Amino acid sequence: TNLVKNKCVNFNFNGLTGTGVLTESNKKFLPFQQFGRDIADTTDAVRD
Amino acid sequence: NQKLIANQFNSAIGKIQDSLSSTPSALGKLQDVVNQNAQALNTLVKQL
Repeated sequence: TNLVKNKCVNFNFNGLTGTGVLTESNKKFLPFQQFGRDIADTTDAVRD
Repeated sequence: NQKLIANQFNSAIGKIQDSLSSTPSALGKLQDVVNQNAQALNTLVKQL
């Protein structure tokens, strides 16, 4: 389904389920990298 | 000895500023409180 940004949304990405606001990320993600995680297991950043 | 006492008092006050600045551990007591709280909170988050 079409990506939605700047609004609370329930998101299932490649079998990963979470509810959070989606915003564009200025993170310099390395190409090999697919997920960015905080101290907690929850995924801070995701690649489409 | 009013004049003498006044000079002594003024001199002592002047040193106070220098003392706190030079001694990094001067405010260690206050700093400890901050660290302990932060430390505890990090642990809680890590446990998740």
